[PDB]
Amino acid sequence: MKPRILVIDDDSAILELVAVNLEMSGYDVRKAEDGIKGQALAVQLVPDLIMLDLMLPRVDGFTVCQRLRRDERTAEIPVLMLTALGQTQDKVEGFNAGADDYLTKPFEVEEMLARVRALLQRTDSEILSYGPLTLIPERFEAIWFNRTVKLTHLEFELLHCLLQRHGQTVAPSEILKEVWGYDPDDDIETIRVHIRHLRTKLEPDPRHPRYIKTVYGAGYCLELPAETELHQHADQ
DNA sequence: TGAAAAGGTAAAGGAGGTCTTAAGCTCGGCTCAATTTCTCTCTTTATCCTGTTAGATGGTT
Repeated sequence: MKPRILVIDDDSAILELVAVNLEMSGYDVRKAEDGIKGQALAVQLVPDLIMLDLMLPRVDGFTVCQRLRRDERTAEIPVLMLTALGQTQDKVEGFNAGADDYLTKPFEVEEMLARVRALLQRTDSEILSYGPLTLIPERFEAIWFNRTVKLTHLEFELLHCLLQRHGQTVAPSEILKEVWGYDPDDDIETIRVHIRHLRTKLEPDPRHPRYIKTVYGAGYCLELPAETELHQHADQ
């Protein structure tokens, strides 16, 4: 297969330069503009390499790297740190983050490609983020576009179950079995209650839900806009 | 057009986890006698070396 590289950087210009140069080198590149989305993508995709900028918003690059090292699924993924390199203290804190390498900005493209090759020569399953939602399992929270929403455990698990089947209709019996482990024949009415809470937290108008749709006779569907349309929905 | 038939919403109540205090304990620190190691001297043995002037001169079992 083509090696998967995850680039995590809030500088869209650096992110684009890197992505273009890696694609020219034949890799499958994935991009993330912030540390939370980057972490979710790393967990979901298990990329073959992570390039990790230092100064990401809401979550510093060090905390992201440490969390990747704490997850058994990502602990072995090589981390090439992108750093603005200027103070020995960021040096000292990176010395504990478990980074595999550092690359100082500005970098030569050839050096970047050399490091990518060396890390790859050395190395040799749940959707947690789609469009406007990051799910934050560790905190039972959802990032919905740019707002934090606190969820209860059952509401979170229900929303995750729907996210796993984004764009498909999920039957109430499947929700009972997967989230509650209950028999298909138990009362599904309880689910109907908790679904509205998600709408209460997530829809702009709970009476005219746009994203948590009801498929009459079939169940519930989470339909999310593609990332290309997000700019039209945030104002809502 | 009337009528199932499903899907919502707003409660009441419970279930469950998370907080608050009076009772009691026991745990470490602090002091402070009370001592076992340590490290020098200071000896004191433990071990080896050399010499001995009457005369003597072939085995037991």
